[PDB]
Amino acid sequence: QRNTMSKKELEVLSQKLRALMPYADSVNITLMDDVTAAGQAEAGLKQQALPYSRRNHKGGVTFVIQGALDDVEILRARQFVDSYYRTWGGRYVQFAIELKDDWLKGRSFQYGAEGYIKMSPGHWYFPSPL
Amino acid sequence: EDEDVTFNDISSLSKHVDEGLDGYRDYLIKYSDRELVQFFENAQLKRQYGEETETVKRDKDEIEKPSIFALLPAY
Repeated sequence: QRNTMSKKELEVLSQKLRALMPYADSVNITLMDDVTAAGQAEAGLKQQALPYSRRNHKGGVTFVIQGALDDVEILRARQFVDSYYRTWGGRYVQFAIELKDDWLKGRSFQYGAEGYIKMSPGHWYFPSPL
Repeated sequence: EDEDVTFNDISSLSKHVDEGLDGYRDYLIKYSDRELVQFFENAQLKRQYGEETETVKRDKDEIEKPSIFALLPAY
């Protein structure tokens, strides 16, 4: 989808790659599907049962994995991502992994569009919509 | 000694009296040590079976809350 070239241009590209690689006899160019790539990524995360969020951009997909993961989860995730990267590389799909503590450190809060954080009984923060 | 106001109700009188002791209450709270004061406060109330753990530490302008009957021994 994201490349627009003629057959002649592709051949020229092939020949220039062949000039960069003096040990190769020819370079075969194959067209792959972005939807396939993204789908195999999401299928792998479901198969590993990891919690995640997905974000789409004009030229990429980002999977955000964040929170208090357990050591089994961290092991599985590291193995899966390491396998995927070796197949598809890192240009199109990115995996963001973030260990972090529970949100707002165990204060209580009102999470509507008019939310606020209790600092302590008798003390309101009103920092941002939550 | 000012008779300048006369009192509509229990709470109005009670507050008028209370606000008079603060000159003394200040002097006691200047020199006692708050951790006792709080310990006694929590003790004369029967609260949570008299002593329990606190996960969180949160200070609530405790200077104006504390009863004189709590302040005196600490001093």
